Amino acid sequence: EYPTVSEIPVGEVRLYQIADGVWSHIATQSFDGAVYPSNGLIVRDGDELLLIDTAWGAKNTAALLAEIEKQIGLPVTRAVSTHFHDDRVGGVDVLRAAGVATYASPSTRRLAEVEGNEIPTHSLEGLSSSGDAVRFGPVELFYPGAAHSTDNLVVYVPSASVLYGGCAIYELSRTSAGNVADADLAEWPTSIERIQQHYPEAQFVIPGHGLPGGLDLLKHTTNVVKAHTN
Ligand SMILES: [Cl-]
Ligand SMILES: [Cl-]
Ligand SMILES: [O-]
Ligand SMILES: [Zn+2]
Ligand SMILES: [Zn+2]
Ligand SMILES: [Zn+2]
Repeated sequence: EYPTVSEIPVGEVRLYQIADGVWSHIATQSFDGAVYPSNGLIVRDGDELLLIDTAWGAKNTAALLAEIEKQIGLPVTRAVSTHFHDDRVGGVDVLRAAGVATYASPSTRRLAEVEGNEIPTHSLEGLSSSGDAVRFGPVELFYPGAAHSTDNLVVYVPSASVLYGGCAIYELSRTSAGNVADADLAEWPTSIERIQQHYPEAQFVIPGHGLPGGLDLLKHTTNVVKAHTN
């Protein structure tokens, strides 16, 4: 059912409808010679769409907009990037050129600028302290603490019980950390426990890369992170 990394040529984007007015978007990218899938989110709000994260690069993000127009046909008016890496902000310039108001926390914008990644235009206030939550149209934005990155946000869709964990949450198929160059390994399990504590009702949990599942993805991620720590 859910699109897998093997089925998506690099440059194409698939959409997966989760609930009324909630989709994930799935793209693939080459990185260090391997191909990785990557997820983002689309949430309807009236006759407009909120986009969560780019599709990992300008070409993919243009394909994303075209797939949204083809399959949904409503305009993306705002976008949120959930941390500063290129699978989250790469494509922000494509969004901006299309008339999308792009958003990220000041921390994400700061880090993207330091790293040389695309910088979302608008700032999300009220998210700088672990445990902070703010409403953003049809979603809630939550800063759980440092994890995969110091700036990573999670997104919750209360109407659909969809928890988008982004890259702080691993799919079950991933049993090793991979790359954690920007991570806070010491804090990551605590940050996951904040997500659990804040969204225990979540039914559909979406990792930054790979297959969705339930809240068991949180304990799974902690297991992997602790094993890597050791
Ligand atoms: Cl704008
Ligand atoms: Cl605006
Ligand atoms: O990432
Ligand atoms: Zn990342
Ligand atoms: Zn604006
Ligand atoms: Zn990622």
